[PDB]
Formats: sequence, C-alpha cells, structure tokens
Amino acid sequence: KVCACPKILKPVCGSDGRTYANSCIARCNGVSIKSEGSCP
Amino acid sequence: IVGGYTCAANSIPYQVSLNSGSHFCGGSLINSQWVVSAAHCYKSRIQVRLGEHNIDVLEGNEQFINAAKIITHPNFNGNTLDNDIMLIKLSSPATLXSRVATVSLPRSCAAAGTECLISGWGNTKSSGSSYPSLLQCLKAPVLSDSSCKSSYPGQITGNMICVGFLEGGKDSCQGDSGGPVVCNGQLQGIVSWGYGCAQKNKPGVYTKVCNYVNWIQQTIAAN
Ligand SMILES: [Ca+2]
Repeated sequence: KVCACPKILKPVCGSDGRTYANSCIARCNGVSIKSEGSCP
Repeated sequence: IVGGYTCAANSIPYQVSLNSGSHFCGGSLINSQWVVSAAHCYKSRIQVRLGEHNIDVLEGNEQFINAAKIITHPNFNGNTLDNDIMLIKLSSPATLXSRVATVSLPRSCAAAGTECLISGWGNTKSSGSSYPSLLQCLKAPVLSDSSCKSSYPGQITGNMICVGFLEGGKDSCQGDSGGPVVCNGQLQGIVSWGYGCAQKNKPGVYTKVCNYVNWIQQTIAAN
C-alpha cells in the first residue's frame, strides 16, 4: 500500500483499472501497470 | 504538500514547474538561465514554467521556456536515488521581475533544527488524493542525522537529509519532486522521496544540496 517511492507525478494505469501517482506506488500495491498514463 | 497552506502570491518567486504534457515535477531557478531539480525527474523533452501561482489558470505573469540542456549528476543511482540532482539550462534566459527571481546556493550545510520552507503543487492528502491549483507552502525543520537514519534503516546515504516531523501530518508528496527546500534564503534540499507522505516516523527525504555547490558551479561554467 505505502512504500518508499520518489515523489514524482507520472500517472500510470493499473491492471485493476486504477491509476496510481507513479509506477513505484503501483508496484507497491502489487498491481501491474496496464498502461502509462491515467486509466481512460 | 500535505498539511501546508496556500502561499501568498510573490512569496516563492524561484519556484518553477517542469512539464512533459502536464506538471510532473517542481524545480528552482538558480540564475537567469539555469534550473535545479531532481535527477529522477529526467525526461528528454522538458518545458519549464515560471512566474506561476495558480497552475490551472493563465494569469499573465507566466514564462514558458523549453530546456536546452538537461544534465543529471554523473553518479545518480536510480535504484537508491543517491545523488538525485539535475541541472537544466533554459533555451532562452528567464526575465527577472516580481514573480520571477533566483534563489541562492548555500555557503555550507544546514544545521539540524534549521527551519526551512518547502513548496510545490503535489498531493495535499496522505491517504486520498487532491491536487491544488495554488502553490502550497510548508515550514519544517532539518532533522539530525541519527533521527533520519533511525527512520530509514540502511537507506540514507551521505547525500540525503530528512526535513519534516517525526509525528507525521505535514510533508511533501507526489507532484512535489524536484521542488525547493529553502532555509535562511539558501537552497538546502530538493524534494526526493519518502515512505508515503506524512507518515508517523517517516519524514521526507531530500537531496542534500550543500554537497553539490562545486559540481553546480563547474557545470554552469563549462556550459
Ligand atoms: Ca497560472
């Protein structure tokens, strides 16, 4: 859920249909980056 | 910025925004042609925005200038975030005025306990998410090496300082990366990383700028 991650905003879409602030915050939640950018 | 307040217009004239589609990172103007930010904010195409207060509304004070040179520290390590600093040379010099000014580099390193000002347009929530239109400000002290190291076992290099509160509640957050930490009018840190934002016993970690004054000066002189 919460992990050591850089504080950059570089949105990423998750396999769970959710967009995370960045990839580190995605992986931190064991979710895969379905795509680069907010989930459409 | 979590737990901060809306800065007064003209209070942080050295704050810039780095864009590659949208605002991704903050930065600081150190001279009319150079900006300092975090190396992890590296992109091959970057547009720097200056004189901004409300990022969602054109206010007539803004200057949009493309980066010509984008130089990350030679020893930047992407896995540990050590030497997380980057220099950007503007394609044209910024126009200095009331909303656009430079911040000074530090003569020496800050002492623990020094009060500093942190700013940025990042998330203002530690659990949910809310990004503000107006630039946020936060006053926070530099933490001692023992406290920082106690908070992040085996993760703090000699190029990192913790600035914040062990109690959690106030801190920098996603979208604040690359932003300035100014103490006594000198840029002492650059927003870098942390374990979430505003978590109890997990203060934010920042790049220790005082270790890079020579590299900065040499790089600027040679470019
Ligand atoms: Ca604006």
